[PDB]
Amino acid sequence: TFGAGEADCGLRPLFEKKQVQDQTEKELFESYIEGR
Amino acid sequence: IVEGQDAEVGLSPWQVMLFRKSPQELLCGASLISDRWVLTAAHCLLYPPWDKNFTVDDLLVRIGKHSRTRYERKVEKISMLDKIYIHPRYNWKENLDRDIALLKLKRPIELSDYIHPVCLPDKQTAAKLLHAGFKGRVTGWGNRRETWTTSVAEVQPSVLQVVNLPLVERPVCKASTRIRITDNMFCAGYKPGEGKRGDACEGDSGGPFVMKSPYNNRWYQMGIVSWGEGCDRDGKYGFYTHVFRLKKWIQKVIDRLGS
Amino acid sequence: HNDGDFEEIPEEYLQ
Ligand SMILES: *[C@@H]1O[C@H](CO)[C@@H](O[C@@H]2O[C@H](CO)[C@@H](O)[C@H](O)[C@H]2NC(C)=O)[C@H](O)[C@H]1NC(C)=O
Repeated sequence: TFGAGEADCGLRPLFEKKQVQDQTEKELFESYIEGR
Repeated sequence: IVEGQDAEVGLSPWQVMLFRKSPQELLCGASLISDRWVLTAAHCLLYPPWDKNFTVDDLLVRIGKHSRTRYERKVEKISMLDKIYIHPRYNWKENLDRDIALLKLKRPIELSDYIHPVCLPDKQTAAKLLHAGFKGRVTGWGNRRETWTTSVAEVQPSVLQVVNLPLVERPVCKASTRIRITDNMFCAGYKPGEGKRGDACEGDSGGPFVMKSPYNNRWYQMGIVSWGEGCDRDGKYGFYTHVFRLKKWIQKVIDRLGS
Repeated sequence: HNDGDFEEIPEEYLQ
């Protein structure tokens, strides 16, 4: 398997695992200020 | 949720809704942290004032649902609980302190593209992410407008509701209510002089306040919708259970430790 | 918290 969730949590199947971001995602990162 | 958008299909694979068997009604929202553990707010199970005290025979867990009422034959997994662990020193009479609970499933669910758990905070993530100003997304099928003698006139939403609320400086949460605020619950919301609205309301309770890590690229439950003083009232913010500050109790109850 | 009817569920949950 990939894991029992162990450290595969937070990784959304329809998004993070599919390279696709969500409509309101940017709002969050925009607020943490510190960019990469 | 007050002033939010419609969640995308699969936007929050960790949402769970504590459904009541009979009568069949939505009690609260919940969150999936493992294939057999579900996190909620202790008041969704134990609240003497509202005569609240459910049994394991009362509850029904609905995971992977994106409609409010519709039984999604092919995408939502229904499960049954086993035990219900409520924090010992839960303050249901002086300030709803330590408002956190864990339900064990009587069956580890079949994780799908829609049923996929959230991460809990690590010393670093709690420290780096939990900063005043930093927004947190909150989801839930609850009220879209504060209601007393509740129910439909389009108050309740069709599909999941999402809203990203920024975190508030503690001295401001304290100077927001009169209730003894502890370091076991933080608050979030736009200030009065601020250019945006939104907030969690009735029905969203129990639901997860998550945050996406920028260092890591995964999601972390930073809180659970505990209580507020009316939904979206200028000068009043929503309080959430500080998940990290109560993490030890989660470990101590799940016993998913050293290895 | 109240009711605007909810759709059918397999009743071996109810009995
Ligand atoms: C009402 O809630 C109480 C908890 O306040 C339940 O008490 C159980 O008591 C046993 C024996 O000490 C414990 O092992 C259980 O863990 C308690 N349950 C919970 C959920 O904590 C009591 O069973 C409930 N009664 C009804 C009728 O719902």
